[PDB]
This record gives sequence, C-alpha cells and structure tokens, in this order.
Amino acid sequence: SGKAVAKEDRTTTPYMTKYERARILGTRALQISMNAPVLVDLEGETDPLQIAMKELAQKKIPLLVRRYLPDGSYEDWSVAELI
Amino acid sequence: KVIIAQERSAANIVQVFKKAAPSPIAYVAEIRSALERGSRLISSMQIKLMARNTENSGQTIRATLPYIRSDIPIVIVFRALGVVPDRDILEHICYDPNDFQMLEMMKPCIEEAFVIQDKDIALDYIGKRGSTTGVTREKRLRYAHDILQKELLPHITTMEGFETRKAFFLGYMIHRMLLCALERREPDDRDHFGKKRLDLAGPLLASLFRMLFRKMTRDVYKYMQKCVETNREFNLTLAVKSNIITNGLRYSLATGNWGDQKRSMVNRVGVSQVLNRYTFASTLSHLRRT
Amino acid sequence: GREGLIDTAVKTAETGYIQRRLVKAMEDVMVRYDGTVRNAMGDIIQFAYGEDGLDATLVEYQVFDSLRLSTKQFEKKYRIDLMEDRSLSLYMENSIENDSSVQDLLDEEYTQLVADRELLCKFIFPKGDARWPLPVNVQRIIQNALQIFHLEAKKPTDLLPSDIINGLNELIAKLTIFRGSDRITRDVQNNATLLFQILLRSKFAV
Amino acid sequence: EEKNIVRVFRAWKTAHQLVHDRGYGVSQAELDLTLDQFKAMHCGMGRNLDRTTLSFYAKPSNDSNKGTIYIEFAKEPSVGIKEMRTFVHTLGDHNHKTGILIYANSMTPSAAKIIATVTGQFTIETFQESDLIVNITHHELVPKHILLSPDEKKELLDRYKLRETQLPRIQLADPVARYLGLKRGEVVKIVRRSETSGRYNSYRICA
Amino acid sequence: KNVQTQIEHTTLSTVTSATEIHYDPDPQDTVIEEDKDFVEAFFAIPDEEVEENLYKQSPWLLRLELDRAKMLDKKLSMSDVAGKIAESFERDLFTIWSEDNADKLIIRCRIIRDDDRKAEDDDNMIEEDVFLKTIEGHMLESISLRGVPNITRVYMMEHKIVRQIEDGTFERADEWVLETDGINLTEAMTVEGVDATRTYSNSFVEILQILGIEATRSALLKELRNVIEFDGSYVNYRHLALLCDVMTSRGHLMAITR
Repeated sequence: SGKAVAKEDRTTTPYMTKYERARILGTRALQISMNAPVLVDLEGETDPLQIAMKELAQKKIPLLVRRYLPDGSYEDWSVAELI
Repeated sequence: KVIIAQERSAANIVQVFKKAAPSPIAYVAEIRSALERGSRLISSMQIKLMARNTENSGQTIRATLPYIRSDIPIVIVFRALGVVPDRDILEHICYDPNDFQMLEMMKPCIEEAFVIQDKDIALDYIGKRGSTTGVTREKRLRYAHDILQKELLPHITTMEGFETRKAFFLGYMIHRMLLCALERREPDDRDHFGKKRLDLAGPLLASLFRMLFRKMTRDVYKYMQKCVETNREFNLTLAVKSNIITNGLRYSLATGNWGDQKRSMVNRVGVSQVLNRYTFASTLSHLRRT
Repeated sequence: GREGLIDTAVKTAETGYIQRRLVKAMEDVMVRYDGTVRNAMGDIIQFAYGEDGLDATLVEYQVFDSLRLSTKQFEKKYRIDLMEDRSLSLYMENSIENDSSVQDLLDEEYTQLVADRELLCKFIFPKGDARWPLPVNVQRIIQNALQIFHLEAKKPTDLLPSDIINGLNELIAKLTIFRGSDRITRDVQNNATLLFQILLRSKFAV
Repeated sequence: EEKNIVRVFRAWKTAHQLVHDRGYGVSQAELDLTLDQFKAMHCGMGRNLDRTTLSFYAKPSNDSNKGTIYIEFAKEPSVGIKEMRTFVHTLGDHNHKTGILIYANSMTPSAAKIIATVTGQFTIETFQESDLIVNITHHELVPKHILLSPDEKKELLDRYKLRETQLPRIQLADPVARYLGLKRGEVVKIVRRSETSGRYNSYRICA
Repeated sequence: KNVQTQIEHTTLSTVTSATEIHYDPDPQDTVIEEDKDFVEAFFAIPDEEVEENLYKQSPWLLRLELDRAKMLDKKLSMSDVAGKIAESFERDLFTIWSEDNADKLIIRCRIIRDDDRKAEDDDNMIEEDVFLKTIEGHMLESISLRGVPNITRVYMMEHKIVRQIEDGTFERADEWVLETDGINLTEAMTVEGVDATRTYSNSFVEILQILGIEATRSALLKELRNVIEFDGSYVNYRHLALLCDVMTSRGHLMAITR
C-alpha cells in the first residue's frame, strides 16, 4: 500500500548510493544500446556504457529513482539532484 | 581387476571396550568370534553391566547371547550348562581370596537368578526368537540346547558333549570386566590393527564362493522335487544350471557387490577396483591396498 | 604429521558447513533507506547501520590522545587562562587584539567545559583501552596537511580562537547521517556520532 | 547460624531500591541502611525472632497516572492460599495500584490464578526470595532501561513508522521486566554503554 | 581463600572411604578394628538422657572415615560435619564424633524408632537393609557447607584488571579471581564476596533467566570475541554486533542450527 511522499519534504540522503550509480549506468546502458536519444554531445565513443558514464559525469541523464520506504511510501530523485 | 584387503574386527577377543554415557549401559565385553573352520563366521556375543539409576538397584550384570533375543542375567547361563549350585559358579569368575570387592558385584547378579532356579526354568526363559512360534516347553528346551551348540560361543567346539568348556570362558570374560569397574586395569585398545586382521584375496573369495554354492544345493534340490513328481527317471546332468556362478562372479567381482545382480543391495562396496596402471610404481602400490 | 594432515582434511569441509549456517539466517537482513537494518518481514534488528551508522569498509582504527592522560597534563594541553600565563600571545601573530573585550576570555572556559565533560565520560563507559576504529583518519588529515601548506613555528597563526570553535560547530553539524528534523529524530543523530565527535574537540580544541 | 536473618536485610536493597527506577517516592534514608541500622528499626526479641510487620508502602511523584504500590513480605515460608487471597482485602482497603508479595520456596498453582482473575486493572507481581534479593540492575552487563509514557510510545511508531509488533520484544519472565513491572504492550528505552561509535539507544516492547 | 572454600559442593566428599555396616545389639556394643570405643563409652557415661522418652534402640550402627586429606584444605570441624546431619532427618540419627586428637577421626550414626507406628504403603519383610542403602544416597547428597549445588571444584587465577586513579593515569590492579567449573549462578551472588555487580558465566541460557535480555546480548558479543581473537584475529565490532542483535531481537535465544 504505497503512499507517495512530498517532493518538498524529502527524508533520505541527498547523495547517490553505491548501488544506484551501478543500477542507473546499468539502465541507460541498455537504453542507448537500444538506439536511444543520447543526451550529451557524443564524444566519439562506441561502448553503450562508457557513453552512459560520459552522461553521468555531466548529470545530463534522464531516469529517476523511486526509493521505497518500509512504510510503503516512496521518494523520487533526479540524477541532477543527486550527489 | 584387483581385489583389495579389508580390516573389520579380529575375533577371539578378549576385548574390554567400554562406553559412556548417553547413557544406558556401562562396560561391555564384545566377542564376535566364530569358526573360522574355513568360511563361516556369522555370530556375536556382547554382555552388559549397567551402573546407573542410584535407585535401581545395586549395579547388576547381564548378557545377550545372539541372535535372540533380549537381556539374560549371567547365573542363568551357568545353570544352563552343568553348574547350577552357587559358589561353584563364582569359582569360574574370581578366585578367593578374594577379594570380595570384585565378587560382591555378584550379589546383584545372582539375585537375577533367585528364581531360575534349576535346569527346567533356565531353558524356559528362552522363548523369544523369533516370528511367532513354539508351543511350548519341550520345544523351547530343544531350541536352548541347539543354541548352546552353535550360538553360545560357537568356536571352541560345536560337538555335543562339551558344555563344561564354555563354562569357564564366561567366567573369564566377566573376569575382565570386573577389573575395570573396580579400576584395576584399562579398557583394551581398539587401535590395533595389532589385533585386527587383513582379509586378503583368500578369506574374501571364501565367503563368496560359499554364498553361491549354498544356492546350488537349493536350486537343484527343487529340481528333484519336480522330477520325483510326474517325472522321475532318476537324475543326470539334466539340471546343474550352468549360468549360476560363472555369470554369478563376472558381475560380482566386476563390481563392488557380493551377489549381484540379486537383491543384495547394500553389500559393502568393493574391493574390486580396476588396476590403475598409470605408472609402474603405481601398479604395485595398488596390489597392496586395504 | 598425519594429525595436522587430517585436521586439514576437516577445515576443508566443516568450515564450509558453518559458513552456510549464518547465511541461511542472515540473508533476511539488509539496510533500509530509512537508516536502519531490518528483517524480511520488516521486524527491525538495528536502529543504526551497525550502531555506528558507517560502512565497515571505510574505517581506520584511531587513537584518543585525551584519554590515558593525567589530569595534571590534561590541563597542560587544552586549558587556558589569563592567570600569569598569556603565552599564546606569542603565537597570536599576526594580530593579538589584544584580548579585546570579554567574549574570548569566556569562549576559552566554555570550550573546556565540554572537552572536560568528555574526559570523565568516557571513561565511565570504556574500560581503559584507547585504540578504537573510527571513520575518517583525522590524525592524518592534519599530516599530510602540514605538507600542503607547511609553515613552521616561525610562522604564527593567522587564525583566531573565535574561528576554530565556530569551525567545528558548523562542521560537526554537517556530519549528519540520520535525516532529519523532524525534531527528536535529531537525537538519534546527535549521539549516533557522539563518539566520532569527542575526537574533533580533542584534536581541534583551541 | 542466624544466617537466614541477615540474608533478608538484602531484601531491602532489592526493594526500597526498586522504586526509581520506576518513579515512586522513597527516603534516601531507607537506601543507606547498614547491617545493624536494619535491626534498629525492627525490634525482635533476640537475637533471632524477627518477622513482625516486615512490609510497608510508598508514594509516587509522577502526580497523576495513579496510583500507588505496596511492598509486603510474608514472612511465612511456602505460599499459599492461606496467605494470598487473605492478603488482598488489605490491598483493597488502603487502595493501591498494585503491590508485591515475596516467598520461599515455591508457590502453589491454586494460589496463582484465583487471584489475577478478578483483579481487574490492578496487578499481582511477582518475585520471591533466594532469587532476586540482589539488584541485578547494578551489573556491568546490564544497561539501565527507562519506562516510556504512552505519549512517547506513539513517538517511535511515527519517527520510525513501525508497528507495535515490528519492534524488539522482551519476554515477561525477564528479571528486568518483572523489576520495572512491564505489562504486555509498554515500551522501554535503553541507553547502551555501546561503543559504538557513541551511546546508541535501543528500544524494546513486551510479549 | 575465605571465599575459595566458601562456594564449593562439599557434601560428603571427605569420607570417600567410607561407609561400613556393623551390627551391634545392646546400645553398648562395638569391637574394632582399631582404637576408638573409648570415646563412645565416655559419651554414654554422661548419661544425660540415655533412656530418653524412648530407650535403647538402633541396631544398625554405621561408621564414617573422614579423610584428613580434605580436612586441611577446607576449614571443617568434626562437630560441624555431623552437626548439620540431624537438621534434615529430625532425630532418626545420633552422631558421636571425637576430638581432632584422634588418629582416624570417626563418627557414628545410629537409628532408633520402635515401638514406632510403622507403615505404610509398602511392607518390609526380610530384611532391615534396603531402606538403609537408600538413606545413604540422600546423606552423601546433602549437603551442608557453602556448596552451591552443582558448583564443582573452583580455581583462582590472577587477572590483570585495569583501574583508574584519582590522578588520571590507569594502573594494572592484579586482582585474584575464581574460575568456576559448571553451573550454576543465582545462588552464586548471594555469597559474601562476591561479587554481584560483576559475576559472569558461560551459559547464556542462564544469563537470560537471571540477568537481563540486554545483558545476555553483551554476553554473546563477549563470548564470540573470545572465540576468534586468540590469537591475532580479523575482528570487526560491526558484524559481531549484528549476529548478536539477530539472536536477541525477538526475546528468546534463537539458535542457529543447520
């Protein structure tokens, strides 16, 4: 039973977690690998992931993270928000 | 294929071997000896002691006498050989003086025979094989005598008129026990080896051969019944199945079994390993394994 | 030889058996986004991240200078006064004040009120040991640090006693791990770093 | 010889001490009673012959909440319907929230149920002798637990958004439960002499 | 040593050789077998009640050789040894010991009754005996002396304990400590020593029953460190911490069997 949480009153840590980085980069990798709209000047890469990393560094990558709480509520974070 | 040795028991001991202390008993005297005459060797012994339950009673000793059935106090068996009268029974165990200590322990032992009390009852309290049979006395007595001549200390002698010989051994057995509870020596050591024997390709090919011939005399015996009835004529190489041990060794030596492909399921794994000719050196170290 | 030759035959299997035991009872647990470790069913087993709140893997046993010290020498390291002292003025360079008006004289005894409520407790908690594993090697961030900027005794401090004390208060309250406030929920945090804290008032006291 | 007499002097370091702790009011005089200061207040023929009126009462300071507790020994060994149900009217006469009755040794089943049954809101606890006659509270290994008002109880279930079940339980039969007199449902905060880093606070409920 | 020998099983461990059964008719029968006898005669001469409400009954003399092998290591008199027997058997037995001036130190223990009501449930015909051996089982198992039922032999080793000073410094107060050898506690802090604030054990089972539940967690943590540390061992307080909380997080001690 969800509940959703205020994009204004967020609780969790402002920084991006060891695991998340790993999941995001994993996620965009597949996306781009699947011919997708790449959101940063193509440096001239080949690797659907080494590219995603170019994105992450510039925090110019879509995808958001829903962090489920024990309650059942959640929070949404933007890659540009995170740290 | 190369047969490989084995190290089970020893037999003919003469072996303390105690235990403790779940506990139920307290001081055993395993013997598991048996001829030995050139194959056969099925049988055991073992006898208890107990010394728990400070409420029951005074530390009393018993016996088992395979292969049936329960526990049977000691005096009961002396009274079943030729020594019913007391005192004389203790003479076979200990020797006064004496040394009551070692003897005393008897008190509780004798009490178990305070009902024997001669030769009739003795053989009586032996009706429990078994699979439901008897009816009742006379028969029971016969079974008791049979046991005393095959089960009760099967080695020594299996004749008939030799029950006075097995009368001391028991005394000797239990002589050892007393030496340990009183703390007069130490429980024999099962580490030997020095006491265990290696069954090479001989005594091994014994117990098998025997376990395939006794079927011979059975498969043919049935043929006679069919012949004498409706048939007859007499006999002749008409039976004597050819494929009885010829094929009955191929797949018994070839594998680790001892009577395949019969029902003999869990029959100790060979002992039959293929040669292992990697390096000459090896070959040899294989013809010397156990 | 054939004993440690079978005692090596065991540790080869047994060791493995005992391993699985734990796993098969601890898979359950994990750290929830709330800053707490919980069961499969939600049944919570710890209110920190390991009582500490930190990742084992990033930690360096450290030492509390301020512990196994004689009160007599304690005072000769942290305490300061105007009583026939004023030896620091030789370092206040450049710029003394001098002493200006109150305030300073007052900050100096207030710092030690708490650096002192820390000397008594611990102990009252820790036996006698001193070496304990804390996050972030402080004893090192200062060296190297006196490598980066150098400056020897010859150069006295361009600082100000009214800064280093603010320095902390503003950057201990930046070390948060339980969020947030949410009043009273700031308590679990105030003392979920309390140990790490007494360090920062002992290696950075005035 | 008079060993079983001195052995009870310690039942007042395990009793008047058992108060706050809770929150009741006891005199700092009754906490610093030496070996003989105890025999002083109590006048016994000897020598021996002690008993008498060993067992008093006390008041709380938490104002409301109510009500009050009654410490009462025996001193009659083995108890005992002929000392139980008969020592409740007394407990209903001066009106108390609850009280204690001690014994040694053993207590009969009969006199254990026919009581906590019509007791209603009140309660019968719990201890005995030759058992908890030394405050375990004072032990290197035993951290001090402190009670939680029902208000504070609701705090946890918010700040940590939990269920009255999802918390660390405590069996009733725990000498520290019995000690503070926890009932099934209350919630006890304990401040662990952890490391930890720090002074980590754990919480527990009852079951 | 006051305490060293103030919390041990004790019981009938000094006798161990032992119990003898002599049949002596008249209350003035003996023999030996040694010396004694004289002491017994002196006890009877003082005829301070010999007759008593009853008379001369107790044809079941039983003797006890108390070894001076345990009379020195444990402060025990002879009037105590047999001074507490009749504190659990009424007057069914009459003990008569001797002074420490003896060379064997022996003590008698007779049995009188008849004409007693006798009975009940269970008859006894042949022959005044069994009922005896049974009594011994209780006698040798009860029980005077600071014998914490169950607590076997104890030891004492110097434990380098670190203390504080009014100075600031810490010091190594090499204090003595006893090392139990089995259950149990509880009646173990009731002792004069002792020490309640610090006594410890190896059975969590019990620590949960007699301390806290929180207490017992600390017990685990400690008892696991002592398993993997001696010597030179990869310790992390964190993971150790977690195993404990999992064990003591639902009240009872949840074991972790295969």
